[PDB]
Parts: sequence; C-alpha cells; structure tokens
Amino acid sequence: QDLYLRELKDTKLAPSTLQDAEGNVKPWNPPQKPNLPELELQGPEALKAYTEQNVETAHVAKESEEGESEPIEEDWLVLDDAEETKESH
Amino acid sequence: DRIDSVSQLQNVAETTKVLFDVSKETVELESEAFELKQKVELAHEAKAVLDS
Repeated sequence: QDLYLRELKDTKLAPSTLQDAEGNVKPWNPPQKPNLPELELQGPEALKAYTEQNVETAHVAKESEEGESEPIEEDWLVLDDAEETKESH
Repeated sequence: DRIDSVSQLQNVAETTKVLFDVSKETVELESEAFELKQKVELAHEAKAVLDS
C-alpha cells in the first residue's frame, strides 16, 4: 500500500538516519552518539559502584581470631577460673 | 551421699574432652565459610555490576 510503503520509507530511511546511519538527527540538536554511547555508558556504573562495581574492590578474606597460642598465661588463669566456677556445681 | 556426689562424674569423663575437641575443631573449621562468604560477596558485587 502506498500509505504503507511511503510510511515504511519515511520511517526507515529516517530510522536509518537515527540509528542505521551515524548521521544523528538534524531535527534534534544533540546527537545521542555523543550523549549515550560513552558517558551514559557510565550511567550503568553511575547507578552501580563507580570504578568499583565492575572493578569488584579487592577484599581478601582475613583470619579468624584465636588466643595467640598463649598457654603460659591464659591456661593457668583459665584453670583457676573454671575451678572457681566448679565451687557452686 | 558422697558416693552420689561421685556418681555424676562416672559417665562424664567419657566425653568431657570429646566435647572439648568437637566444640573446638569444628568451630576452627569456620575460616572456610569466611573465605567462601568473601568470594560469594565478590560474585554478588560483580554480578550486580553486570546487572547494572
């Protein structure tokens, strides 16, 4: 149909100008290529953790806590304390 | 009654040290879960970056 074919033409070659050709758009002043492709590509990381989300900051798992291998001082006091607690058993 | 005071300790020497070890080494096994949580959190962070 002419109304279909003409619509397809005006909506395809112009769609070519918008997307399929890097001619941006004459009717609209700011091209989306200088707006979306790189800066708004940081919009994904603007919503994400910037230079940190894609990066995934290095955080190595640490060691758990222990008694510093100290039986010279902790063992005797622990024994006395446990025996004192045993006085009401 | 002295015998009775001795009666409780009879079946306790069987597993006092066994519990001392079971509650010690298995608790010592928690560094694996810690490091695995670390990697899982890194996976969550990167996966969220990908989702963004």
